[PDB]
Amino acid sequence: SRSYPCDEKKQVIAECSNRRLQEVPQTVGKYVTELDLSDNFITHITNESFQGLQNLTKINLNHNPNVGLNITDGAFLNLKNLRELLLEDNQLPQIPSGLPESLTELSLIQNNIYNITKEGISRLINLKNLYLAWNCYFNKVCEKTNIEDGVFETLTNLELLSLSFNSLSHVPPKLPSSLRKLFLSNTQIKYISEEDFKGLINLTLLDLSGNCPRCFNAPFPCVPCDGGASINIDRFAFQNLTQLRYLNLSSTSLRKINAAWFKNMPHLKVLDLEFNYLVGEIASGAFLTMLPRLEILDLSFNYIKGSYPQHINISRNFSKLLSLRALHLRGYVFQELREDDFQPLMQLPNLSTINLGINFIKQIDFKLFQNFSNLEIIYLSENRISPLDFEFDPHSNFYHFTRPLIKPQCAAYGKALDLSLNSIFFIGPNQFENLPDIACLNLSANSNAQVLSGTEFSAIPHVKYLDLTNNRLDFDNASALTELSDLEVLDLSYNSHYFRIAGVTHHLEFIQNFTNLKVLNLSHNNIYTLTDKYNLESKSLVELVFSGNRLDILWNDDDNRYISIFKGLKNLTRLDLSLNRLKHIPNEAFLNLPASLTELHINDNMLKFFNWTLLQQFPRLELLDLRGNKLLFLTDSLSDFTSSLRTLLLSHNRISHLPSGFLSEVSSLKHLDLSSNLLKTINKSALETKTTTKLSMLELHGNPFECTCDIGDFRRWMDEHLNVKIPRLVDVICASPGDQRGKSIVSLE
Amino acid sequence: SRSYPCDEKKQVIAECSNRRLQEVPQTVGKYVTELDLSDNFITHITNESFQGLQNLTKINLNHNPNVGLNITDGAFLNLKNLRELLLEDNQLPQIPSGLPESLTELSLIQNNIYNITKEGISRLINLKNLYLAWNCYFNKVCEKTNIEDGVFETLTNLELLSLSFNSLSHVPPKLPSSLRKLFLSNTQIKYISEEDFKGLINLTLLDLSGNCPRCFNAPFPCVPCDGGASINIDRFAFQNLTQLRYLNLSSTSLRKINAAWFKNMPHLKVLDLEFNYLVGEIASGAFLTMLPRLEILDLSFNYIKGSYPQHINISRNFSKLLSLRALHLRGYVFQELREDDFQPLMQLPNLSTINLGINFIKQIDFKLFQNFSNLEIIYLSENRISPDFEFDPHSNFYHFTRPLIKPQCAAYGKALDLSLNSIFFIGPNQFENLPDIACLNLSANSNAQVLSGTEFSAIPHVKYLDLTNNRLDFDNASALTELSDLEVLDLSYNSHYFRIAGVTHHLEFIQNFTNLKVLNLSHNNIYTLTDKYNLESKSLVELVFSGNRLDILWNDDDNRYISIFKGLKNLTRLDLSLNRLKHIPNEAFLNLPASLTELHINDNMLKFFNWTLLQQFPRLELLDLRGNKLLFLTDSLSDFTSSLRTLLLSHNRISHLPSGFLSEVSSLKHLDLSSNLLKTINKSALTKLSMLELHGNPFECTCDIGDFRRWMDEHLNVKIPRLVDVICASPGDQRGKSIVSL
Ligand SMILES: *[C@@H]1O[C@H](CO)[C@@H](O[C@@H]2O[C@H](CO)[C@@H](O[C@@H]3O[C@H](CO)[C@@H](O)[C@H](O)[C@@H]3O)[C@H](O)[C@H]2NC(C)=O)[C@H](O)[C@H]1NC(C)=O
Ligand SMILES: *[C@@H]1O[C@H](CO)[C@@H](O[C@@H]2O[C@H](CO)[C@@H](O[C@@H]3O[C@H](CO)[C@@H](O)[C@H](O)[C@@H]3O)[C@H](O)[C@H]2NC(C)=O)[C@H](O)[C@H]1NC(C)=O
Ligand SMILES: *[C@@H]1O[C@H](CO)[C@@H](O[C@@H]2O[C@H](CO)[C@@H](O[C@@H]3O[C@H](CO)[C@@H](O)[C@H](O)[C@@H]3O)[C@H](O)[C@H]2NC(C)=O)[C@H](O)[C@H]1NC(C)=O
Ligand SMILES: *[C@@H]1O[C@H](CO)[C@@H](O[C@@H]2O[C@H](CO)[C@@H](O[C@@H]3O[C@H](CO)[C@@H](O)[C@H](O)[C@@H]3O)[C@H](O)[C@H]2NC(C)=O)[C@H](O)[C@H]1NC(C)=O
Ligand SMILES: *[C@@H]1O[C@H](CO)[C@@H](O[C@@H]2O[C@H](CO)[C@@H](O)[C@H](O)[C@H]2NC(C)=O)[C@H](O)[C@H]1NC(C)=O
Ligand SMILES: *[C@@H]1O[C@H](CO)[C@@H](O[C@@H]2O[C@H](CO)[C@@H](O)[C@H](O)[C@H]2NC(C)=O)[C@H](O)[C@H]1NC(C)=O
Ligand SMILES: CCCCCc1cc2c(CCCCN)cccc2nc1N
Ligand SMILES: CCCCCc1cc2c(CCCCN)cccc2nc1N
Ligand SMILES: *[C@@H]1O[C@H](CO)[C@@H](O)[C@H](O)[C@H]1NC(C)=O
Ligand SMILES: *[C@@H]1O[C@H](CO)[C@@H](O)[C@H](O)[C@H]1NC(C)=O
Ligand SMILES: *[C@@H]1O[C@H](CO)[C@@H](O)[C@H](O)[C@H]1NC(C)=O
Ligand SMILES: *[C@@H]1O[C@H](CO)[C@@H](O)[C@H](O)[C@H]1NC(C)=O
Ligand SMILES: *[C@@H]1O[C@H](CO)[C@@H](O)[C@H](O)[C@H]1NC(C)=O
Repeated sequence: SRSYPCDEKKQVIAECSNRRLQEVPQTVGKYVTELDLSDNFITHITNESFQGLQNLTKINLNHNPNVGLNITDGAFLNLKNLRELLLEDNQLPQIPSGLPESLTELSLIQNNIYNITKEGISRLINLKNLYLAWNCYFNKVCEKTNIEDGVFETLTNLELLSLSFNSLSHVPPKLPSSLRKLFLSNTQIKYISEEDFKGLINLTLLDLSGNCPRCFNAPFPCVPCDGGASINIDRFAFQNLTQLRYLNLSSTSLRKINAAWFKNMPHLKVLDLEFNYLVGEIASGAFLTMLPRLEILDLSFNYIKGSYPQHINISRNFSKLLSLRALHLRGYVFQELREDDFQPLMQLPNLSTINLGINFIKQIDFKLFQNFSNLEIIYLSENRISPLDFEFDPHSNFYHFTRPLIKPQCAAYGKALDLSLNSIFFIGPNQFENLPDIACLNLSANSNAQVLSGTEFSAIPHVKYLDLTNNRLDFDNASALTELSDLEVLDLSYNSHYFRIAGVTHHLEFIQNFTNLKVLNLSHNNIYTLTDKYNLESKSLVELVFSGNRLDILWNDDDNRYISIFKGLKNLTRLDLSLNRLKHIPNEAFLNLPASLTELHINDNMLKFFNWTLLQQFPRLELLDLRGNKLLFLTDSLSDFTSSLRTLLLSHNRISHLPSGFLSEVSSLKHLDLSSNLLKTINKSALETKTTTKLSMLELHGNPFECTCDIGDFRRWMDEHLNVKIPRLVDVICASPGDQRGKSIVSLE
Repeated sequence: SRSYPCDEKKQVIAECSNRRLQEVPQTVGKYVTELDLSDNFITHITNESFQGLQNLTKINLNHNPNVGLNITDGAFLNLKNLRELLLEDNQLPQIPSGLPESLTELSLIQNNIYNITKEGISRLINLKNLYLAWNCYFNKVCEKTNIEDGVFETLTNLELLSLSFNSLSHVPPKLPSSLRKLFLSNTQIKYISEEDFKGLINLTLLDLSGNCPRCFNAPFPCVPCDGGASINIDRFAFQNLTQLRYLNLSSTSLRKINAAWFKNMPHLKVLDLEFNYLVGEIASGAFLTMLPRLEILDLSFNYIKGSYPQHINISRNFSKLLSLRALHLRGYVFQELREDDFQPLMQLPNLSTINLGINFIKQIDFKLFQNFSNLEIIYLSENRISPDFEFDPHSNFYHFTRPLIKPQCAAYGKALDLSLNSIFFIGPNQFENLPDIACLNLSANSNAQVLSGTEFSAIPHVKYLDLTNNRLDFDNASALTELSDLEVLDLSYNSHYFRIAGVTHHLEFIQNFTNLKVLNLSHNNIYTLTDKYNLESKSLVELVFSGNRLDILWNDDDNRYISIFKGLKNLTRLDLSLNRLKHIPNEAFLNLPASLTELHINDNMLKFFNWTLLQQFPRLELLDLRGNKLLFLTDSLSDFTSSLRTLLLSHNRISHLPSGFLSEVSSLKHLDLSSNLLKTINKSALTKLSMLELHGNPFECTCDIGDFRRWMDEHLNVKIPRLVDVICASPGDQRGKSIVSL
């Protein structure tokens, strides 16, 4: 039977999140092994709350109540199989007493716990991972964290322990030697002694970041060690961490890096040294000799304040980082990159990524990149290159964003060069001389206003994916970009600047001159007028994104010119016409859409009416997205007009009535979205059929249902069609009558 | 009493526009002089739609039924004072028969009327103006316009006649010589004979634009005359048009201008010559010696296709344009503008606007603007300088009629607009040799620099500075301080660097201006600042801070911005819209300046509001909390303020109005409670009140509402806009109805 109020499934997982629930549901399936109740309004947990759910291994209770959680002594003690328990963001004032001995993972991130004690933790001898971070931090009103001596030593299976963003003052003593990962970032620990990590011969991660932070231009309330001194690490603090892979020392105000810290640290993979004062060490770097297995090195944001050196000064000793794959030098800040300045990097056999974002670089000697063994990612974004509930996510890196530097879709094609966010307002004849064979290029947001004529990319003719978004291109020549015969993806989003001017020219004819162009983005260009050729044409093109233009104007009733604007795109399967302010589509215009389409989006327009008949012309059409329009009526004979349609999206429309058979007219329909509409009911007329329906999803939330015996039939139909998934029954709600107002439609008797 | 469904006044005008009306309503005030039914769903009009309203001078039925309008003969012919009748955009297939003799103003703009007959027109002998434009145009399905011979010679009081955007072929013969203004744009009239206008000796305006149009890059379906040829104007076509003030020959494919066309028209004020092929004529141009009283000349978009000349070629004969005030030369298209290129224009005494928009100029000798008599507006926007229906039938078709520079900037003095170029930084000499610019636009140049107190030294008297839509690097606390007279600064849309935590953002310079009055930091995405976390000014009167991240700046774990605005000691107007505020910390709200009269926190996400804090804002007059998620109102409003005249609360979630909220609301004139969740209004809640807005609420229309219905009827001094939209949610029988209809 239809579970409630949780969406249940096998993988047995109850998904009961974000549901305005005020108590723990007692109507949960008893085979459930994992239960997600995050983001609810639950305020009390007692021993009665999971009475029948003894089969539970995982409970999530983060963010309860959503806009503190009173949990009773021993409330979960009976859950003999409970292993993972998530209590984040719950204003707990202490570790709840009497937690079950069977727990392996516990997270108390983002509470008010300032006392960690034997009574709460020491019995939990099976803990693999303990998360206690972010309980006292910044200007939060909270106390220094008291850690009862030995609380952790009974935890002889503890693999992870995280205490970051608490005021600790010292590494706690008596840590179990089972530790693999220790996070102590922003714990206000000024000094590290030789005893602090003495027996942690299995550690692979240590995070001492944010202790003695560098506070200039801090995006948070930041207090430095006195005088802005550096963290102080004893020469022997890492003597026995021979398993260390990851070390984070970002924002510890280091001027000097002791080579001997790495003496017995032969597996170090990742060394994070952001937001220190290391410009000097970058020019000498004894320590670099100690790290020939290091793969990622991050020296970002060590700029000296107020200084703008002509050049970056990299020590010869970078040449010893022989396993280096990625070097991050954001925010060093310098004027000019010369070939000689990167000599020490040129022979590193596996250095694939070099990242120079946000250095305010004015000039680069591009030929230098050829001399490298094999750069795959040249990231120069954000420079000054001109022509030739709570703010921070406690589960993320705090000092840098973790997404890929270049979109993967682009980088897969080959070597990439990103010059986004510079002032390259114009591509000169030699701008791309001496580059490697670039497959992926990003020039987004250079305020580029030029006329691309067919020669500007000649020096790098094999670009397969080109990003020219957020420029101001002047499409005044029909040969534009044609020197890129291999081109497969082209993004021209956000170049409206000239497109919006009726009087200037707009030539899109070059689209035809490409044999392998598969994807094209013309979104948010405000396209309403083109010169000479009113048609887009390509034999290769599979996908055109045309959202945010003015098809309203292009297909107005007094203008025939653009009636076939898309017909010439013979191979097209995917078309996005969202955000074109369409009030009505002329039938000839619609019939002139490519018959090859499988996926058509006309969402978020203003359609009042949709000629359904016209689907006869679209035999391969699988998906149709009309969400967010003004639609009033559905055709009563839809199966007459398509037999390919698998997905139909109609949410946020003005449909108040279904025609008979609709749900069974189908017949390839598997997903039908009728949410946020005006349906007051579903009559048995719509439920009639002679055929087996194959519908697997039907979306109904957001409809103002009439909750009387007048709706029993649909309710019946729901019981007799468990196979049809219907999401968020708690949101499929009665508008009326009074007694029923607010309840799910599934819970009226 | 309360009019329904219209909104009546003597300021005697019944505003009945856009109220979803199915037919002309019987319930209009009998003393109404002007009635606006435009944008309703009316489909039929007859001899008894207006029966009681014999005192009506104006009717507006434009755009009905709003998504054809059947009008019977004589439907209107009882209305004996009826002077102005607007019937635009109604799908009328013929002029209606039986219109009153009394008519002076008739618009039938945008219908389906292709016969202009004596039957419809000739009896209307008092017509002053007749609009018939846009009935057959572009690829519309429509027929050539048949104009019955002499149809207009009955109309011997006719002042303006408009026939644009109709297929005419020839100027109609037999036109009343009462005409001052004749609009024949886009009427396919390829030939202008000596006879066509000979009679009309009182013409002040003639529009022959778009006949033999220049079709390259047309924003509409465009049919050139054959071989793209020029309109044919006969030597003596304008011989007797001695009163002409306005002449529009835009897009008539002229290559040559006959100087003697202007011989007998020495009072010509405004001459429009856009979208022609007049580059040759611009360089030589006899006709320029024949325009002694001309004020406005537009020669925009005469570019030669494919052409990119080094310099503009301006005939010496421009020096005869002695009364010239404005010269428009958009889209001529040339590379460089030199001093010697503009010598002919320099001695003109009243030339105050030069417009060089959209010319693709790469370089400019700025010193030349100085040697002019008195430029007030130097407009160079959009260049390449480095360091139902589409068109409105009531606007000009070839250009925009908005001012070039915002008048709030131009008022201060000589203005220079370099917007939408590529001046990505301001070098040390960018502004040498300029006039004393008072108003300066640099919007949208992708400017990435660190302004530092010296970049505007050469034009230190700027008072309104627009740097919107750049990417400024605010890394120096002396930024802009050279402009000590600055009164307006617009830094909207420079979020490029603000959005990056790791770069610095210095906003200290604000305090360093003694006369800064208005500052706009909107849509900068500001969530972090460097060293100085506070904005301060002793002068600043207004700060716009919408589109930033006060949700972050005032979040609970950070105290640093708790006083971000308090040092704006003089501030009366503050705008914190669009800052994603879920809540505002009490101390933060208390630290907003005490001198505030006007505060907007609209379009945020506020779930609650501490009304008690208003006790500390003794001058606050307007409080604007629209578009939030507020769930409740204080019952104790009179205790927290005695200043507030306007309170705006639409688009929230308030479901109960507190007792003593109307009966006590001591200073409060205007209360906008529309689009909330009110289901009824308790008699407990029932005043300096004059406006009260309630549309959009889901009212239960069952008895009591009645007490409130009473209330309305008893205080009519409380205006309640949009009675038609104050609509019942329940029960089923009332669903569509105004609460007032029960
Ligand atoms: C200092 O540097 C260390 C090592 O680079 C950073 O450690 C990484 O911290 C992140 C953020 O918590 C961890 O990400 C999370 O991992 C889990 C487990 O797979 C995943 O479920 C989450 O969605 C999230 O990705 C990351 O695993 C961890 N790295 C390793 C190797 O364990 C640390 O965050 C840095 N400290 C600060 C304050 O930035
Ligand atoms: C301009 O248009 C293109 C084409 O739509 C946009 O690129 C496409 O973006 C979609 C995301 O909407 C990508 O699909 C996603 O791929 C991931 C990766 O495996 C998958 O996990 C997601 O569920 C989703 O399917 C698609 O890969 C991507 N295509 C390409 C060629 O990059 C582009 O983002 C648009 N540009 C702008 C500026 O908005
Ligand atoms: C060709 O040039 C002529 C002369 O400049 C243009 O004349 C102007 O046309 C506009 C648009 O109809 C008139 O504006 C309207 O005037 C009324 C009256 O006050 C006002 O209520 C409207 O809202 C609108 O402003 C304007 O008065 C008229 N100029 C004169 C002196 O009568 C004409 O539009 C041009 N033709 C084309 C096709 O662009
Ligand atoms: C940045 O903020 C300033 C100040 O708010 C904005 O300029 C102001 O814009 C308003 C319109 O929102 C102007 O008010 C209008 O004035 C006219 C003219 O008398 C009146 O008819 C209108 O009803 C309204 O009151 C205001 O004068 C103008 N202020 C100044 C000093 O120019 C500005 O638009 C904002 N910038 C951007 C890019 O959004
Ligand atoms: C090209 O550069 C632009 C600017 O860096 C990239 O845009 C960013 O992309 C990520 C992922 O989509 C977004 O989260 C950021 O919002 C974008 N920044 C801006 C300013 O828009 C773009 O992704 C890069 N393109 C490729 C193909 O790698
Ligand atoms: C400075 O230049 C910009 C760009 O030309 C002007 O912005 C236009 O202003 C009008 C009237 O407010 C708007 O309707 C347009 O949409 C604006 N265009 C753009 C691209 O933003 C701006 O008004 C000019 N500033 C001054 C002070 O005159
Ligand atoms: C890496 C972040 C550096 C932020 C400070 C900062 C430094 C800048 C520099 C380097 C320091 C020069 C100071 N005169 C040059 C140009 C623009 C500069 N803009 C900035 N916002
Ligand atoms: C004023 C409208 C002119 C539109 C055509 C147009 C012409 C342009 C020119 C002049 C044409 C020269 C062709 N090499 C130069 C630079 C950019 C140009 N960009 C354009 N969009
Ligand atoms: C397009 O650009 C090429 C290269 O500049 C040029 O030779 C060709 O003339 C251009 N096309 C047009 C129509 O100007
Ligand atoms: C049609 O699309 C397929 C798949 O992308 C592609 O392989 C083929 O090149 C396309 N057809 C043409 C004529 O380019
Ligand atoms: C759909 O379009 C066809 C022809 O293009 C037309 O005959 C039919 O009337 C239209 N149907 C609807 C319901 O508008
Ligand atoms: C601001 O710029 C000025 C002049 O360009 C320079 O003298 C001054 O040092 C700058 N201030 C800072 C803190 O860099
Ligand atoms: C405060 O505002 C008023 C209005 O502009 C102004 O007259 C006064 O000078 C300002 N105060 C100061 C100290 O500038």
